[PDB]
Amino acid sequence: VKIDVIRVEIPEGTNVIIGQSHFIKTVEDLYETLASSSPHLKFGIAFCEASGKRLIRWDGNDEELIKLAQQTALKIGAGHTFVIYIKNGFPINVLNRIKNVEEVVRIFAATANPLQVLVAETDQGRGVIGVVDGYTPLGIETEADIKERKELLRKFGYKR
Amino acid sequence: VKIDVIRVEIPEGTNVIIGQSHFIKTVEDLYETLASSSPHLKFGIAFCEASGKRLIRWDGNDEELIKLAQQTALKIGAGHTFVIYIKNGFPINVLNRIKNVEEVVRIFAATANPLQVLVAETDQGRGVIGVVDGYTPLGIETEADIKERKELLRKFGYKR
Amino acid sequence: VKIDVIRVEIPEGTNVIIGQSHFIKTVEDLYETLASSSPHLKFGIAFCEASGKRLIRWDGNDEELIKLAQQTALKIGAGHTFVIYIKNGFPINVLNRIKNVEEVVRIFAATANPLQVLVAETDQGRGVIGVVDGYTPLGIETEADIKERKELLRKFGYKR
Repeated sequence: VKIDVIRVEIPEGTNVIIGQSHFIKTVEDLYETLASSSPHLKFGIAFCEASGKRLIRWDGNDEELIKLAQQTALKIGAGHTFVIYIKNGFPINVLNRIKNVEEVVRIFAATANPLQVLVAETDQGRGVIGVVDGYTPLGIETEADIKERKELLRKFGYKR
Repeated sequence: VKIDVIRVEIPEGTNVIIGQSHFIKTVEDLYETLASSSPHLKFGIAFCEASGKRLIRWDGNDEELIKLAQQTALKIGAGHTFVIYIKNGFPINVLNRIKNVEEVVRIFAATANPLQVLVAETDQGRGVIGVVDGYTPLGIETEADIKERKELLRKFGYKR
Repeated sequence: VKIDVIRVEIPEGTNVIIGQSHFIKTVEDLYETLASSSPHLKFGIAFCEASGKRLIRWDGNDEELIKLAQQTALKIGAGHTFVIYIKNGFPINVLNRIKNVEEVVRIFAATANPLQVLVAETDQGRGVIGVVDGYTPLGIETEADIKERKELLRKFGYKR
């Protein structure tokens, strides 16, 4: 089987979340859970209908993010894949909501780092076999590094 | 590393859910959560014990669905893989219950579309690297399309 | 694309849990949920920071398990991969907690069986495409086998 490496565009200030789902109700459910997560979250959603007209189904409240979602979904081109781009918010704000959508099967990635999606192609179609999120590890953090990452979260206001 | 493309049989009227789990308790836990999801759901469960006797463990309340699960589990042949076939009900009815089963590690697919499971084989055994769920996208839906899918969900009573 | 077969070391009496996450807060959150899951659970955590200094971030309450986690994370070498080793406890005790951590994207495996992590190589770095958990199935269990596994769970005390 052939394996393609797909580069996912991630404009500055955005985060992308890519996963797998089923049933066209995926779109409205994702739209709804994201809209009720915060009044200021900006998002775009794309879902690959795997049968029938096989159309990229979409929705959201930000056209720029919607178009980015449609593009990435097309590049991947794997049936039942869904893509979400968000701005003015972070993946941790909505990751659990997404995992909890009844249509959602799994999530492949949630990141803002350079991202590649690995796609296998067969005689039937395309399927996601994984992703390359960011770079490989260079070393083990020290006590000084630990102190620094702890101060970071406290500075951002995530932890006390 | 060799890669095999496994064809999953999905008879008309049924849906298949394939994932990964651990521990023998997987079977009874899956049986229990499906049984208490509805008094009319019909289901069959297969689990690939990956050590000891390495036997396909199974249960369910429908003989034919059990056989389908057994067959598909054998064809994938990857340790700790679980397969569920359901009828007279849909994946969205039980997908969240399955995600919440303490043994379940992840889910690979939930669909009724033609499905292929991608299996990598090594010196040790077999592992699932992904699936080809349905077909590739043929375009982007229009406003007209959007209006129709909305009516679709309302006609079937999923949304108002 | 090149696929590496990475052997994961699993000391006796321990279980390894490998997944994918995002954001440094992953370490603090995993540590916390494991710490508040049981007063006797022993654990080690490693997270592959995929940007900046690209350091293996870690924490835990058992130096041995921590080192194992760091080593395994390095061996896999895929950005944003997290590795957890637990002792004096079982995966079913904490698998749901891990799935519910807002940073966690997905889980690749939770087991004590011989484990191989399949890693895809690209010009950007490494990514996990799957795992080989244990061995392939040898056959289908019988009615007698079903009675035995049911009795086994009663003996352990998981079911009545």
